[PDB]
Amino acid sequence: FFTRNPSELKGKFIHTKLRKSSRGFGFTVVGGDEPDEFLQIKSLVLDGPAALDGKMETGDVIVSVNDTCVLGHTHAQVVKIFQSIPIGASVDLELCRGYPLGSSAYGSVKAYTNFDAERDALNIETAIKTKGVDEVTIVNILTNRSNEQRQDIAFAYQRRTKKELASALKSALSGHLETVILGLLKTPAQYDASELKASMKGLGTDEDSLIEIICSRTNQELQEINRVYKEMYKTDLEKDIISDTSGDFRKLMVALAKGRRAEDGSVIDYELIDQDARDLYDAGVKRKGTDVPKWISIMTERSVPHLQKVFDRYKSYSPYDMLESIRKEVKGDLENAFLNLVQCIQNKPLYFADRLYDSMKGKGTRDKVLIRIMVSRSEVDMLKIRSEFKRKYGKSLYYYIQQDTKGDYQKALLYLCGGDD
Ligand SMILES: [Ca+2]
Ligand SMILES: [Ca+2]
Ligand SMILES: [Ca+2]
Ligand SMILES: [Ca+2]
Ligand SMILES: [Ca+2]
Repeated sequence: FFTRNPSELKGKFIHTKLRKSSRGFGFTVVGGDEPDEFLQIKSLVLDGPAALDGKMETGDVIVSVNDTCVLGHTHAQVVKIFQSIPIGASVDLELCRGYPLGSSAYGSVKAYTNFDAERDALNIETAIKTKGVDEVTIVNILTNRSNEQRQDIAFAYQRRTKKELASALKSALSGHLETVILGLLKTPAQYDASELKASMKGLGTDEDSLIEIICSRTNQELQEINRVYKEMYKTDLEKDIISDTSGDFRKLMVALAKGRRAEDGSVIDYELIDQDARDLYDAGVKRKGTDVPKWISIMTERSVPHLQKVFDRYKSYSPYDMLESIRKEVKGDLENAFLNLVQCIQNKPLYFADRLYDSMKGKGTRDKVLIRIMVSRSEVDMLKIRSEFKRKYGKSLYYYIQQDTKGDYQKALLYLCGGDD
């Protein structure tokens, strides 16, 4: 939720006066790198003038600076206002508290307020070394902390025990719960990198997990995955994909994994929307056979908002929509990969909603899929996923998880879900 009107903000307003000392005002701001996004306080230098006043907290939307509304201004515009303020001069700040964090706007796992890593690290050490292992404590803490906070915990635990938190939990847990907790301990790039490497272990590759991660990850995410993957496994992600795929499926996976999709522009390119739609039709349903490289080219290179509009314009040319046309034109891992891709382009939270429903709908559970989605989307769009799930399937994601899983495993997943609908 965004609004550049102070008359449409719901939270509480806070007036504050700060003098810029030698180390700046003493706080870090975040947000504003988008068209419509707030500007919230990230961190406060506890020895700076910002933390001295005590009336500014993390998560406060900056409504105005020096009698000028900065709601809707970019990140570089309000940063130049505070830097032009010389040393010793005053700045006036109207803030607004009651909004989340922008980044984790639609996540289910939010940052824990009174965070104390040293207390968490001890409580987890006490849980580990309790006779019979206190799994409930380990689950209650780690699933109610942000991934950033779990990194501080693993650091504190290592300083205290001289042992890695991941190693200690590996030797204390087992089964599905172990997989959940160890996944939650990795950074998003680390977790995705490890999931990708696991999907390519052995001769037979898990094409379903490779497709899920490569198709759903963004340019920024894929950039970091590629960096961390070579860090961990001493090889480029691209080469491992080349080695474990072939044909057009390899072409599609290598192109997506580059994370070089065009970024969403400021102008809608209607002539190109229509030409790309026409090109997708001529290359498949219109003709005998399929021009797969043309599909791969358009669907990996255009920005997501662009491709959403070409798929609707594609309906003007083809009697089948893009999903139907994929099934009609192509088969196998290529078909699966295309289907997953344009699902992620049209509606990604719905795409995960269906993946979660598919993992639970039948006999047993596809735990590897369920766990990976609950872990990797808990701080991204879990709230949107839960909305699409409830709207389509009539009951909540929480309800299905509760039926399909049991034990501390279930409790961990339910925490990552974040509540009923
Ligand atoms: Ca136990
Ligand atoms: Ca073990
Ligand atoms: Ca393999
Ligand atoms: Ca055909
Ligand atoms: Ca089931």
